[PDB]
Amino acid sequence: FFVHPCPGARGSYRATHRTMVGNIPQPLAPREFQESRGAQFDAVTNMTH
Amino acid sequence: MEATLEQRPFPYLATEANLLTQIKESAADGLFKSFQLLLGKDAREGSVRF
Amino acid sequence: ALDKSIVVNLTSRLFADELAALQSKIGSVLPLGDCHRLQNIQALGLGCVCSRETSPDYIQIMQYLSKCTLAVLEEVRPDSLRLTRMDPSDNLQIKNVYAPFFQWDSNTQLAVLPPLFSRKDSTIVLESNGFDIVFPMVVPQQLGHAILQQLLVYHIYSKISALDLYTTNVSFMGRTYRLDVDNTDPRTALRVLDDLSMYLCILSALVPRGCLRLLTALVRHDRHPLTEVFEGVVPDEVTRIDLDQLSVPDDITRMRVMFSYLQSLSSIFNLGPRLHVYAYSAETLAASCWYSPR
Amino acid sequence: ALDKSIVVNLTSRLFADELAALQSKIGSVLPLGDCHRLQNIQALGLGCVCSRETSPDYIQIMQYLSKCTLAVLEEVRPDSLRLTRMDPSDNLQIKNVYAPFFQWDSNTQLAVLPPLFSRKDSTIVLESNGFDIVFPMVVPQQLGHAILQQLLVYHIYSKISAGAPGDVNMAELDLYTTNVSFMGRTYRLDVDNTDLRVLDDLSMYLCILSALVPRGCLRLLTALVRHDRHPLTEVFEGVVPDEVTRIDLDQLSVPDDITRMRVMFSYLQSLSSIFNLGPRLHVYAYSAETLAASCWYSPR
Amino acid sequence: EALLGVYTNVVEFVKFLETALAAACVNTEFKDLRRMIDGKIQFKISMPTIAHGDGRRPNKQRQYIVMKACNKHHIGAEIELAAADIELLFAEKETPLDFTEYAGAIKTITSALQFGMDALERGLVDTVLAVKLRHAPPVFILKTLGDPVYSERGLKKAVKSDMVSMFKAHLIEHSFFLDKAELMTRGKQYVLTMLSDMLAAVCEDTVFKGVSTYTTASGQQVAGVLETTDSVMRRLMNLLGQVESAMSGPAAYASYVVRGANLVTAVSYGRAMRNFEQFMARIVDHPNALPSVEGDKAALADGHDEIQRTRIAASLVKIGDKFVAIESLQRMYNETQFPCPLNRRIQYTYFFPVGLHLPVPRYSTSVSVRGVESPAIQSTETWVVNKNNVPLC
Amino acid sequence: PVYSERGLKKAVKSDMVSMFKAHLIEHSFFLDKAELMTRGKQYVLTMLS
Amino acid sequence: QAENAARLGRQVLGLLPPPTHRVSLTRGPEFARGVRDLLSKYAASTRPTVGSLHEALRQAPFRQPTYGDFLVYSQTFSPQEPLGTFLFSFKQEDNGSSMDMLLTPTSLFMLSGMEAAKAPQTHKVAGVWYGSGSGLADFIPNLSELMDTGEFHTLLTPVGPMVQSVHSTFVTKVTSAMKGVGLARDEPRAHVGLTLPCDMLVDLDESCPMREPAGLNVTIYASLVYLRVNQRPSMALTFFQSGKGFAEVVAMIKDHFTDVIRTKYIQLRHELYINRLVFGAVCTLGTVPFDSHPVHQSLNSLPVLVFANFEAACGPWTVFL
Amino acid sequence: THEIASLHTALGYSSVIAPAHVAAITTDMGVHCQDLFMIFPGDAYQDRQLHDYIKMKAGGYAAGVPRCENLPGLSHGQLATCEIIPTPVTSDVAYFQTPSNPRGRAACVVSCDAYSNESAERLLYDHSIPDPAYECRSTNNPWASQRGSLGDVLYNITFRQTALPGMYSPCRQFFHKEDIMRYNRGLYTLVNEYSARLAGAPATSTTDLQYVVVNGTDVFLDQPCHMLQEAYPTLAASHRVMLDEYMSNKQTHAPVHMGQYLIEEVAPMKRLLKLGNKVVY
Repeated sequence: FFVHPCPGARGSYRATHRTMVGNIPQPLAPREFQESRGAQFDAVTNMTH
Repeated sequence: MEATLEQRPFPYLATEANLLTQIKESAADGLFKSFQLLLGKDAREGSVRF
Repeated sequence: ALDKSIVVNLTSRLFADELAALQSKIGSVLPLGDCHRLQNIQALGLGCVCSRETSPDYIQIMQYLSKCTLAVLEEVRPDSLRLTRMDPSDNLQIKNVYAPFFQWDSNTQLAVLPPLFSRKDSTIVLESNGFDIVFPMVVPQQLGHAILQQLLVYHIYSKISALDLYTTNVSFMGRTYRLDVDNTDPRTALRVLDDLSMYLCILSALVPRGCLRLLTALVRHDRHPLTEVFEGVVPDEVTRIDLDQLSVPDDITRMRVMFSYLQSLSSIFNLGPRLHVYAYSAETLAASCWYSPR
Repeated sequence: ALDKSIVVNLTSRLFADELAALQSKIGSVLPLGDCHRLQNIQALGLGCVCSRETSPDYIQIMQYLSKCTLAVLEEVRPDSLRLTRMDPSDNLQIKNVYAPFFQWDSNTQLAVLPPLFSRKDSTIVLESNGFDIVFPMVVPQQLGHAILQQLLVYHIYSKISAGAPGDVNMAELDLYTTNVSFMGRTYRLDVDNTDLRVLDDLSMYLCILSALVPRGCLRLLTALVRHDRHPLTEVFEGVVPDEVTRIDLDQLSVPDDITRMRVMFSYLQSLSSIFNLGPRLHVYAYSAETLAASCWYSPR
Repeated sequence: EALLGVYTNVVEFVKFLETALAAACVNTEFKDLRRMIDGKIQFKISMPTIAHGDGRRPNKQRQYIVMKACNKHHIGAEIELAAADIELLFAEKETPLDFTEYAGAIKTITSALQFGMDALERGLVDTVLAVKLRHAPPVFILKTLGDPVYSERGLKKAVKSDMVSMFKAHLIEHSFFLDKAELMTRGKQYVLTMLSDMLAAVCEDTVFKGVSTYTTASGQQVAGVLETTDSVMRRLMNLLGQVESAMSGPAAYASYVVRGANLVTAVSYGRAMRNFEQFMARIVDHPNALPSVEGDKAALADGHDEIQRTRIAASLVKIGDKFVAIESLQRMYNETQFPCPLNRRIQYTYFFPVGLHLPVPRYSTSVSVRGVESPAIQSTETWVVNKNNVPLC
Repeated sequence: PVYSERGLKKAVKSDMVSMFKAHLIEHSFFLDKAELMTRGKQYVLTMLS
Repeated sequence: QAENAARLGRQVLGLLPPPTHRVSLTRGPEFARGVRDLLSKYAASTRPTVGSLHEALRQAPFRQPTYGDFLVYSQTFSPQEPLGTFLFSFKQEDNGSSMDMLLTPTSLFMLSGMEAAKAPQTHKVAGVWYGSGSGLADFIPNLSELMDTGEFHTLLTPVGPMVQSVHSTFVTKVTSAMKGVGLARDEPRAHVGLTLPCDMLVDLDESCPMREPAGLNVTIYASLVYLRVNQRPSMALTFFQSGKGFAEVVAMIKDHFTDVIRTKYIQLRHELYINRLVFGAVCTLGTVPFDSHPVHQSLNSLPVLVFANFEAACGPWTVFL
Repeated sequence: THEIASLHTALGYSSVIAPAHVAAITTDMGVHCQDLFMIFPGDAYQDRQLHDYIKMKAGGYAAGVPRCENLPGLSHGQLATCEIIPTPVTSDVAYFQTPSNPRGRAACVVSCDAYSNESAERLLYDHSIPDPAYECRSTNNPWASQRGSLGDVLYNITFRQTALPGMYSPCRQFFHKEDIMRYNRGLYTLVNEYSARLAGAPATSTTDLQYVVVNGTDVFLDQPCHMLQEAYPTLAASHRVMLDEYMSNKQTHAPVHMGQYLIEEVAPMKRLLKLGNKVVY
């Protein structure tokens, strides 16, 4: 979400959808969590580094 | 309290002097405020309640 | 339970002249204007709408007839008349007199009508009082409809002319009769003919194409009983409307609104009330019936 | 303190097969041309009008329906029936036995119609006296005006096929006409592959109207031209078709348009008289699993 | 083949006066609820105070005015009668077959008449027991308020939530106390302390407290009626005695007659008094006498001294010192395929998470698990034990 | 009568079915299970009554 | 309690329908001496003693209408009503088993969307009784479509007045009455009349002196007109009252909905839809003894008429145009 | 007809009801979720080419009693409903053992002053004030208790009655603004509403699913989660393990691991869990 006005008028409530998972901000998904999701992700489709 | 009319069934009393002159015209044209009509079947003792 | 009697006060003693025709119609039907036991003469006749000096029309008279209460005579005393009253649901004794004499039976079907053949016959005048008394005329509804059929004919053809074997004769099996039309008001018959364009032209719009094609299968090689009006000739109109190829569900919704408005044509071709007779004698001309405000 | 009881005596006893078909109902509706208390069987059906030898018709029933007196069964003894008279604005109990089975609803409106359906579904043939008794067709009014509606469409397009069958497809006919969609419910009637002929005279009428009726309005439009002529009827040039306004009254002579404009209005009344309804009874309360109703009669 | 009998069922008449509920009401016969609009009740509550010599503004005395009303109710019974009965009720009675048909059809209508009485006697029981639950707090909204120690102060923000964290101290532990009464070690002295908690916490205050309404044998005292089901009553007949099984109640009702000068204000004005003679002796006959207790009981008792006593049987048990009667209101409902109104149905909510995470310094308080240890795992499910004890993902 | 008088609907029938089991497992063989009870000789009398 | 069986035998055996007059032969000339209610004239003595006219008072005709018990979604029927309103039954499908929907005259204004330019009095009134319109249209999403083809009036079966209401928060019990004069449940020996809102009534008798006779009857009529506002379908209920017979009124109603017709048929001048040509119909509701007078009333404000001794003979819709 | 005038004589609570004997759990404590395709069928996606995919990949009345066609029988009692609130990944387990709200902020209104709109709103939907429960965090989430949040977008809505029967949703009990502000009054009046009255849209009884109730002539339910405005927790274990360690030893229970946890149930009723034959009270 964000708030902006028309030029010389009142403020509006206009929005976007955060598309990828990584556009969730850090205090909802910390860097230790998002790393621990990829390791679960790694052992399903079984990519070998 | 604004003390107004009531239709409760009193033991009414009637005088000697008549009243019935000009009444059909006068009560229809505001001779006295708060007048109550009687049209046939309504002319009876009202149902008491309390 | 109830009493159904209307005595009528009268302000002049009867002559032997005005007793004569009243004694003839000792049991008959006449409407009146009120609902009281006692009654003054200016309501008894129908002649508060069918007068002499006016030029009355019967549509207004018939429209007047559905308002009023209806009543049956009992006696003619010289002081004063005497009548009896017709409730919504009642069993009575009715006994017809009226002049072009038809015949009834059990399970017949009646309608109260204005005097439509002779104003001079049906209206006796009481010159001892001056106000005449006009009588209505009970007719079976097959002819009760058929006069109103013939009346709305006449006011059309008088105006476009602006003959009498055609325009003013109500036909019936056995006798062909003669109407009484010289001085009628054409304006309450104008209003009835006003509403007919509000049906007869609207029914012309949604004319079902399937029901049109049947006529070419009918009148072109197939003499039927009631189709002889066309006389074996197609009209020019049906040749012009049926260019389409038919379709079933299009003539469903057309045939719904066609079905709905024809339920409303009663509201312009009304009668007055009705009299469904359940018992009838021939040697007395007595009959019992039940009224219906309808 | 009035009384009403209509006993119908008989000549012959009923068979053990017929009485069970007459115990199948115990309360229904019979037209009954009577006011007496004892009566012979030649009136309690519709065989006085609708019988085998003469062909059946649909006005003469509907004439006889409003003319007649309705009545309700109470009991079938082997010797005799026992009907109950129907007073105007009475109150009694009604079950249905009618074919096919149109499910009721409480607080509805009923009309009384003739059976135009299958004869095995319609009537109960007596062999004890060799005389039919026929029941009227008790349908709610919206369904009754819709069950007539598409069957009357169905009979007209039949005659087109016998003249030239390349105009109506029967799959288009047996899909949009024999289907009733009311109360969210579907129904299916009898197509009658025996040959119908009850509703033919309406199709004799309403199609003979459809050349007379739109011919009829052009004379009425040029009739009473004034400045008294009613202001609503200016509007209805927009409704009348473009082709209708190109007709002369020239070719049809003045002595012939008399014979039109009497016969014009004559069908337009007698068709109103049957589309406006018959004798009726309103039903206020009802239960489905008993099929018993609660009525109040409304005459006409 | 053979008939071997027609067997009958005659319902025993349950009158409302001879139940065990009459101790929880005060019965007055009455004339016209179709006429009466309301019934006013005036409370005059004085309130003494303390003169104390602290440094404080003293307080004037007080006075309280409390308004009450009545409650309208309606009861409707619906007799059917068949028409063939109604005709030969007025039959001419001239044949020897009629005396098994006339007498066999009067038993359709007099059975249906006494049917109309028994639908009415439900309404005397049901519409009381409905309304006695319309004015019914639970336990936990009473006892925390039945402590005077908390309403000594005002009801300011401290005393409010101090109650709120005691409504839940009573909800979580002491609910369903008979279900806990088996699996506790003590048992019998847990129901007794739960119930005697309930009994003396009911602030009765009983305006008719002087009126000797319902005595037992030997002149003792009845202090109310607890009304339960039967599955609970059989648990209480074993834990508690039926020590006397004898009481005394009214043989009639209390009248309400508008004879005399009640009628004059009834017709001419709206209002109409109650015991207008007693109200007259306070004003014109012997006035200005100060209100005392010993002159109340000859007037506070409406007629409830003078109704003749009788013999009523029910269950009686000592609890503390207050005798309590126990009822069985299932015969009034389980005969007739109607629900019983005592068997209420408590619902709840259940809060529940799934799919979570924990912060950086993870740990393991654990007896023993060899299995899931790594931080690479992320659990994405939960498990609930069912009502019927099956864990579902 | 506490169970059935809602009418035997779809739910009430099968909640009885899970009481043909919690009474089957627990309260069966009421003589034999009441000889290894600490209370013992009262459990028989309550099962009888 | 032994005297309680008396009062349920007094008011019961004395309150029975009068039996059929059936008397056996062999007593003789007795069958006339039970006939009393046919006798209509009486011995008008010197002073009317009530002990001398009691038989002319004890006798009475047999008058009783019929009640119909309903069930209500407690939103459709507002928790207060003036006890003499008019009703319907909008029945569409057998949804549950004991399910029903009713319509007050104020509600059918709210379901419609017809404007205060046709009715500026009850528009302010019904806004507090119900929602902003969408509180009732949730039950029928077909109201955009049933109003197009004009099939709406086929589903309203009129009922008449009200008698008794047992109201709750969830289920509202409505005991209506057909055929009319129904005893109340508050007070015995009363007769619940009918009431209508003053905005919805339009009377037809008032004229210049200029003459029209009266009868025993005046017949309250109902109506409906499928008009169009904001290029959207929207009905138009009005009332009609006349003791003028059915012949005049269809010709008289077109003098009332006159200008509305000239507005609409400019819209379908440019396009043809055979489902649209229907316009509206007329019901029939019952009879009032003409020479009776409507007393005005007041609510919160709202003027409401009244009619005494209404009896409710219903009737269907006939499409006038 | 027969009409009774009943009266309340003394001004004391003289009628106490008490829940004593449990008889039959009916509503399964089941796992079945609630599907907004049957609560909001009036909406769909913009492209029907894709809305015809999701309903495939995910998923009336009879004799006056509601009855779903897609279950011809249950076994585990009345099949309950389960609901959906997106919640942050870093929410705290220590909130979840405690009887509290599904919201972020607690919501007990009785503590506020009487007849105040503003002083009662400041509990619910503010954030400068901390929680009345915690004080370091000021709300458990501004994704279910922010003034415009999804805890308000889903369930501020009063019950729209429909001819088709609606189904019950327990999250309305904790999210609806107008029903909670009815408890603004002093708590003696809050006794007298709790006995006779009834709130907005409670759940059914003797049905198949959890429908909305619309009859009132039979309902007996007195749920206290109206009044006290909290929601109790029951058992959960993000791996299978900790159920076993719950029932093996209760005293030396392990409540928290690195990735897994448990919530012990706290409820006014207490059952006997019976995996195998080990019995936890």
